[PDB]
Amino acid sequence: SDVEKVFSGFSKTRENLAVIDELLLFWNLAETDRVLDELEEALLVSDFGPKITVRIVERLREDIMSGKLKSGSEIKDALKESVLEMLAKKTELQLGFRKPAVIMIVGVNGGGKTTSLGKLAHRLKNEGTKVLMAAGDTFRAAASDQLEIWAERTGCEIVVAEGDKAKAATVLSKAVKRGKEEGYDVVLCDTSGRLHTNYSLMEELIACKKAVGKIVSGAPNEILLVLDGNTGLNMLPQAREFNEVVGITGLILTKLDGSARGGCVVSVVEELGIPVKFIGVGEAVEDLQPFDPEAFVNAIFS
Ligand SMILES: [Mg+2]
Repeated sequence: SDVEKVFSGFSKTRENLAVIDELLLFWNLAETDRVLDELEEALLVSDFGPKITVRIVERLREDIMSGKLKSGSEIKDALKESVLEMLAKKTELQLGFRKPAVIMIVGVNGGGKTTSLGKLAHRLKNEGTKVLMAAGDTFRAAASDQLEIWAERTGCEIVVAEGDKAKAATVLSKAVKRGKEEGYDVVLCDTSGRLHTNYSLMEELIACKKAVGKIVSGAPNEILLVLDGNTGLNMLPQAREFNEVVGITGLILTKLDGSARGGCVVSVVEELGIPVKFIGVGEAVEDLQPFDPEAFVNAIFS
């Protein structure tokens, strides 16, 4: 079920990568170079970036020439293993034991940042976690309102901004101070949503993590970057930017339901070394799924 969510999320990627099975029917030692040329094309087509594609393909070539892989089916399994190792190389939320844990959620418009926060709150509440929401998306009035609805839905308290021109850092500080005083397990912090990254946005995010750190030592525990999965490889420059400016601990890739760009998941993880912790594969609250690298590899290749 949970597992079969992901099978649908990447159904189109799986259909497209299936051409690899057909190609491998015609593999033999002599045909290795031509077969690998075609495998390379298929990976690129599904948004495996140039860097990982060459890495995967050349490792297969080596292992074929060395005699480690002696059949099409062995080659296909080595392909799956090579991808799994690029992925899994922790995807769970690392909240520790000190209370409160602090989670910031960041990302640009269209990525489902505020919505994912709501769905995460719903998930945490399910496991019996005491959650305070903090509406630090001060740029988007509609986000703050949406979050209040989410707070009502999930049964969380929410700290909201006073006014249309509140400082996010101020709202977050107030939230974490309160979470600490009132014995909350987790403070879930939203942050400002913009059309695209810019100097103001990053300055703002830096100010935010600095303020929460002032109140609780080590905060935030997690800074999760939410990305529209449909942007494929075009997400990498942006994730790279968030990471070197702010310091991201986990990715959430959304809107993935039905995608043909499954390769980008592997590409973004291996390039930046940040784990994908959740994937959004639907509009339902329970369509925010923790990421399972093995099931993903099976979903796109099998
Ligand atoms: Mg700094």
